[PDB]
Amino acid sequence: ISNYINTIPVEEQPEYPGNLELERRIRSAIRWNAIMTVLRASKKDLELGGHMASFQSSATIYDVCFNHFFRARNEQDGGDLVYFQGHISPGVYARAFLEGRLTQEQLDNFRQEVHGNGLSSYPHPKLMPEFWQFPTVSMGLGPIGAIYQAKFLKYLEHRGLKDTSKQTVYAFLGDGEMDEPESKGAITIATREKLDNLVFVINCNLQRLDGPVTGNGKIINELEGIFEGAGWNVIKVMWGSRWDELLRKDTSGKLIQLMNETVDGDYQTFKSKDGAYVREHFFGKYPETAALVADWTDEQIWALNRGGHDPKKIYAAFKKAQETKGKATVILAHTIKGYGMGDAAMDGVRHIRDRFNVPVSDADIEKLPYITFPEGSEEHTYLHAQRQKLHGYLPSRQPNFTEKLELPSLQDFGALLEEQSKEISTTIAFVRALNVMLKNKSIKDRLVPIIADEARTFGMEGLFRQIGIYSPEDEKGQILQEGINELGAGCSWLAAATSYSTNNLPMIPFYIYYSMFGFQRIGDLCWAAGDQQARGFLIGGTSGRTTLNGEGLQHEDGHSHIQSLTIPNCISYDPAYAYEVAVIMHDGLERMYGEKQENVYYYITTLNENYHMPAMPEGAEEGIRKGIYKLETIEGSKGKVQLLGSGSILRHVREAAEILAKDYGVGSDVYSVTSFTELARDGQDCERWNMLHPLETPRVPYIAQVMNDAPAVASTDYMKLFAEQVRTYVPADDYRVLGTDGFGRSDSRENLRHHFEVDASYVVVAALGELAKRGEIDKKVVADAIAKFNIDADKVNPRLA
Amino acid sequence: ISNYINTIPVEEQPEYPGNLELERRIRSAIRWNAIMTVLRASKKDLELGGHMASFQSSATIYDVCFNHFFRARNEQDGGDLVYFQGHISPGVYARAFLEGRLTQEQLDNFRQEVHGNGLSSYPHPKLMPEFWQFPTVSMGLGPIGAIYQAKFLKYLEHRGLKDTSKQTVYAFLGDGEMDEPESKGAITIATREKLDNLVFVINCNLQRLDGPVTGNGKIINELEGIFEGAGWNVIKVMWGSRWDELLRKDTSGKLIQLMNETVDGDYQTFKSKDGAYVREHFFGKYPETAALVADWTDEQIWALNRGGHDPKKIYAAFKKAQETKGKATVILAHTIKGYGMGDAAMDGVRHIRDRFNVPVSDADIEKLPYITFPEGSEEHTYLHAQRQKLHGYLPSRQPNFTEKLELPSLQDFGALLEEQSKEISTTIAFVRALNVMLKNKSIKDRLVPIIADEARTFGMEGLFRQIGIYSPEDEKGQILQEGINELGAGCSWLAAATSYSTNNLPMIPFYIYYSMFGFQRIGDLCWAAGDQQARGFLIGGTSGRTTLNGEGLQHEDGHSHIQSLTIPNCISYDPAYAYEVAVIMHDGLERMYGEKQENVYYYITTLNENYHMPAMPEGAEEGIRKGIYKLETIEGSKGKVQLLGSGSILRHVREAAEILAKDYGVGSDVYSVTSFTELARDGQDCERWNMLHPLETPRVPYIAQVMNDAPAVASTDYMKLFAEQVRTYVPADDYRVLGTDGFGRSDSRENLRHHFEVDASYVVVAALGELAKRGEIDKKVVADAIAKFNIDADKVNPRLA
Ligand SMILES: Cc1ncc(C[n+]2csc(CCOP(=O)(O)OP(=O)(O)O)c2C)c(N)n1
Ligand SMILES: Cc1ncc(C[n+]2csc(CCOP(=O)(O)OP(=O)(O)O)c2C)c(N)n1
Ligand SMILES: [Mg+2]
Ligand SMILES: [Mg+2]
Repeated sequence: ISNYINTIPVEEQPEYPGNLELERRIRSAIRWNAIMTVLRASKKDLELGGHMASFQSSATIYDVCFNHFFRARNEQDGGDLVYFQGHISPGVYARAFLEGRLTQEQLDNFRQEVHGNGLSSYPHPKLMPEFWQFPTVSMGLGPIGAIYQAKFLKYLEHRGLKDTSKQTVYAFLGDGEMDEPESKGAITIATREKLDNLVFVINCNLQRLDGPVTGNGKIINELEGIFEGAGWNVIKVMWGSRWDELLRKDTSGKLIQLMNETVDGDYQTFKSKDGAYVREHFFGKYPETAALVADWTDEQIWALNRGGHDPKKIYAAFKKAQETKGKATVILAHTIKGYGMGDAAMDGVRHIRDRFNVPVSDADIEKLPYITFPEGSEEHTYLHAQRQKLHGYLPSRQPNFTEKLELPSLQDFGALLEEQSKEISTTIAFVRALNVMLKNKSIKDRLVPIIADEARTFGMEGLFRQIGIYSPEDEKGQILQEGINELGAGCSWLAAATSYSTNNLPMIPFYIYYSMFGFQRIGDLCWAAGDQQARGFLIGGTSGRTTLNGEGLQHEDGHSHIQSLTIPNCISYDPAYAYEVAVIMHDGLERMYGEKQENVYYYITTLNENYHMPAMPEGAEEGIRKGIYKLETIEGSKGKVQLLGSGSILRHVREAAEILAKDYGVGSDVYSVTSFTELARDGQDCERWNMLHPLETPRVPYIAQVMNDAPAVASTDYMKLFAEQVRTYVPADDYRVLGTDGFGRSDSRENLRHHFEVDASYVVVAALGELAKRGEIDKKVVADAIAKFNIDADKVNPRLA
Repeated sequence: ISNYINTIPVEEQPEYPGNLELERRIRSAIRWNAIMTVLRASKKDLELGGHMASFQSSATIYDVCFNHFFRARNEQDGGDLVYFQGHISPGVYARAFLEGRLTQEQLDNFRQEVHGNGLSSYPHPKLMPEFWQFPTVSMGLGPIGAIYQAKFLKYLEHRGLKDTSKQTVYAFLGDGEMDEPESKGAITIATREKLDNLVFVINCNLQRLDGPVTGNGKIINELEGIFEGAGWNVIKVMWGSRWDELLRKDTSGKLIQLMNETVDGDYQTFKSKDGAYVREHFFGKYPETAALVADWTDEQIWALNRGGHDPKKIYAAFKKAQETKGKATVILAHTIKGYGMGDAAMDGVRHIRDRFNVPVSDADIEKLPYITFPEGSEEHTYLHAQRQKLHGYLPSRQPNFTEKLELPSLQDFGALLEEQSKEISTTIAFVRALNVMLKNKSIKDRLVPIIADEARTFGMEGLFRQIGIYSPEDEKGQILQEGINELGAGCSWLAAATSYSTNNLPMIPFYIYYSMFGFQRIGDLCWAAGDQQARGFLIGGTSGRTTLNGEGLQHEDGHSHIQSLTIPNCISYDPAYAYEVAVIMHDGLERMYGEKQENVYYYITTLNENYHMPAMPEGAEEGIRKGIYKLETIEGSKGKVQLLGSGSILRHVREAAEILAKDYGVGSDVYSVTSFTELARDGQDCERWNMLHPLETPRVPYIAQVMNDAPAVASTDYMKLFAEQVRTYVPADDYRVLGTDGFGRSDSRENLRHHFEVDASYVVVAALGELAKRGEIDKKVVADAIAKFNIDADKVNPRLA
């Protein structure tokens, strides 16, 4: 930690290149318009919300960047990737409006988007696909997402895919937000990878929402200490130009001492006082300091500003940042929250009008008018001249990539569609499908396999010799190894999954990890990924409650699919066979990176258990993609049931079908459900359409088109709700669902499958139970089966176990 | 960062207090038993799993701690809180067995616990309620958890609730694990809070699973750099005692330079070599360094040890940490991962027994026998004598607290059961309920309100003046303000929620935050909380997709209940009325902290929307707890339906009921469902039991004892699945569910409820559609309703919007 003063002394401060007066004129108009759209929205009294205080404290920081640093998307690259602080959006809208990119009607529709011509509260690409790029409102996600975006840009350059050398990634953060563990939890990575293309801009106004970050301390010093410790280049923008003279005359070094010794809370109090309270309480601390302002008017004292409000001090920091190589830079900008709002945190509106000399007359002020700059005006000319010199306007977004890829056909996955000689798993099938893709000329180098330390666990070691590990094992290595960092890996996956839009360069990521450490551990990023229109593959390996058998409670995943189904644009599958994995992966590739360019990402749970992999039934392709298909029918004269299974449990329901036929003469229709979720969604869509079209013939859910009315039983390696979600659409009178509800524990797969009551014997008992209720068989028949199969009818519900 | 040598010079370390020779015999027997345990498990060929290499590298560190530092639970406090590294559990089980706390059968049942007398793979209190205490296998969670546990202990002392001054929180971490953002993301608060009762002990063997953490770097230096920068006291345990002579006589300072410049990758290669290699490649780098070992034999050079394996160096570090005040201490212990195994890292184990001189011939080595110390033996006596001096054995856990609390009665919440004067929200109801508890002499001071910055948003700012904010706003403040740090707030919540077991001092936490940032953002911690048997309240404020209307996509929560239902021991509720909030909170209090001491925690979603709060219907209490009750029946001669709602949407379902009655002559039964999830679980439990007892009287789902068979419609502020989960148990032919599937966006509550097709008009159309389907009404009526209510039947599915 250094002295509590600017990192760059005036003598080392470059000359400011812009017209300060004209820029203030433009900046004031932007400030006014941002305040007007929020105030107009609030006038509606519809609890719309929207912030002003924050943007007021950081407007000049952004202004300097828009005028002299921010490079817009161009023919060569996607420009600078700016992670705009979420709640300062009204300022971004205000500027875009001034630039003529947004209309007054859209501003008047701030936070009212349902009808089409509105603006989102925050940066939401899904909602404004041609405007916003990075979802930053969920604090903490922006800093880490930006770190890996910067790393990914280096990756593209190192892999020879794209020269991203002219791009800088800017993460605009708040000091309070740095408390989120993901904000500083990964900063050493930027040092390890020498991310000199990443700039953290922390708005240090010393306050969070309900108070100061650390009133009894100095967060700017805490921030400097840890970022410096993490190897980052730290630039503190503490004081404005007015202080330069005071510090130079400060021969006793007492001013610096006073500055150093004052804590955040104190500084914050002076904030609400006056030029005399300051001189008395701040400067008045030491005669050496009090004597410095002795010859100063209380107004000249109160005129001393924080560095984050001085274009000159701001420019110096961003310039130094862009010059620095070898490591990332963090700019700690000292600002005043709710700057120039005084009374705030029509008299107040008149105050800011006067305060920033806004060109609005007394006659119009009540109309809460938006200000614009006429073509031909100095402000209009300058505003656009600065942007054009920087490649245009930002933020802006391109929803689809331009190139045409020559994707592998399903037949290219032919070997995976055949019966397998060796017993393998769906994970081995996944890796195999990856290899098929690695042979496709068009996308082979666009593939981005991602691992979080463990590769051997997922049988990925074989890929290393083929494509290598990115290690700028060299800068040309293709696989991203992020170590024990699921969030960081997800952020690399996200950068890769959105490269098609950001850099107009489609990249296809495949991140495989322990399924339990997916949505459960990085769920907020997964939701943000949906917002960012990520197109990629998330592979939840070692999935299923009873399949990762020895690991126990914090590893056994019987619910990730319940978490994944909450994301609208995530397509989830739980295949049982290798050929299903092939079909599913081929379809995803086609949908996401083929002509369709569907904004959806995939989640496929794969297993670590080997078993016989049969050949794909001819014509099963569509059913596999839709989520279900009849595997086969077993004859039985004494009854008929329908059996459903997915993942590693399907082969157990298949065994139950043979037992049912063999021991009870009960035949059955056996279905492989590759996706209970896609089926549920299809069912919901049909029922929704039916309800909205009362005069039309009811549409039939696909699952109802595939199944019949015979009593049905479903068993899965996930909690019952996974299969129970399609009940409404199952055309059978009876539908019994078996599942792995309850906490996992360590055992053999056999003991776990019996414990969670999802094995063959339970499926059989469940099937017999429905047939008995129908009078097709006697109840003593099921009571005997229960005894026969060594089933404890009275053991505690596994959910409670 | 400092030189790559021990922090404590030999001339500064204290005399080792223990019997080194006796201690190594005991340590060797533990190492043996740990390996035997894992080897016998693998022999079973059941894919059970289990690690050995990690505990081998940290064995000596734990040994010194067990012999001279770890305080077991005692009459005065819970002893030292040790977050044992998850995968080194076999070593903990090995010592426990040697202490006579575990049986051979139990060791023989390592990772086979489904039938009882077995051992969990990792620290899981839910599975081993009297042994383990803190779930640490999900890496990254142990470190944040520990920081907040230490802070909570300080809190108990400062609040005058318990003298926790004699307790130390030890977090045993892996160096690879430090890559998880949660690992270092919150270390600055240990400095902010001067947590000198916290010790992070990182095993620095330089390797994660599949490779070194930073092959071309120095993680120990990286670690030292950021922790030192964060204000922590860093103690490096680099080299064993054999290095002291070499470092002492090296007047040139070249050995340190060599040590400093050598990277992690090279140090690791040396480990796979021999003395000759080291002499040439390491010492041979410089003449001065070559000269230090020139008079040494290759064997003597090969014997040079890493500090973390030297009891004297280890002891010095822990003793010094014990003396450090004002801040937390990190011990960076340098170790060898595949430490004795060497070649490994049933007879090849004779190499391990040889090197550690284990008493067992190669004749009984294939039998993999366990080693025990007979009562009276020098080893047995020393083992127990050391533990007795430290108050006993650990880990150990007490499942229930001993004291009896005088909980508030439901009557105490009587004001909340009456009709409210003004329109309030369920969040205002929650705060009012908290106030009732705050008047209870028994639990008022055991309450732990927790917020993450935002308090005003949740109307919590009023308790700020009565009970204060913890700020060691003073050291007696009751409210924990954790800033913008949901994970941290969650860890404080967990520490509080488990104080009943850890310190035999029940504390009742109430953590309120934006519901979207609950399970979605800290879901892995929530799962671990269940594992840790947390008893507390999670309050998801500003919940419901359409109710936090202006916030949009990353804030509008219509799925947290779908995430919360995946946790076995989390009880979820979505109340609509203030009296329901009261009944639920009181019941939760009684269940968790009353004589029942139920191991469950609560999740209640509350709202920021004000509306009329009616009085509780007489006798509705049990129904509120169970999940559903009939609000009222509206008469109608033209038809009859059932209408269900929860949270903010219930009042719109009631409006629909009036419309149907008044405009269409359709009568109805209106139900408020406080918990669709609890109703679903009850139904699942009933059918499970039923099918398991086929000849017995069938149990009827609670929801089927409330609803009848008229066509039903349900609507809530959550995705359809939240209400559809009870389908199987609804005693009706038609059960139409409306929901908020799809990403959120900004608009008025009205516009959002129409967009998400969940408002009164949609409920009416859904109900009429069901009747038309039964011919009880013309389809034209439904079509005209759709027209009247301005419903766009061809609007895109909200899930896809
Ligand atoms: C994960 C998450 N938690 C909470 C919030 C709610 N929130 C909005 S603004 C705010 C405080 C902002 O403080 P800071 O990050 O210091 O930025 P400032 O507005 O002062 O520039 C909070 C907590 C959020 N957006 N995301
Ligand atoms: C969140 C999480 N991700 C992955 C794993 C799987 N895992 C088990 S051991 C291991 C590596 C451990 O390395 P380190 O933390 O350096 O400890 P060491 O075993 O070397 O002492 C990993 C990634 C886990 N337990 N938790
Ligand atoms: Mg701030
Ligand atoms: Mg390690």
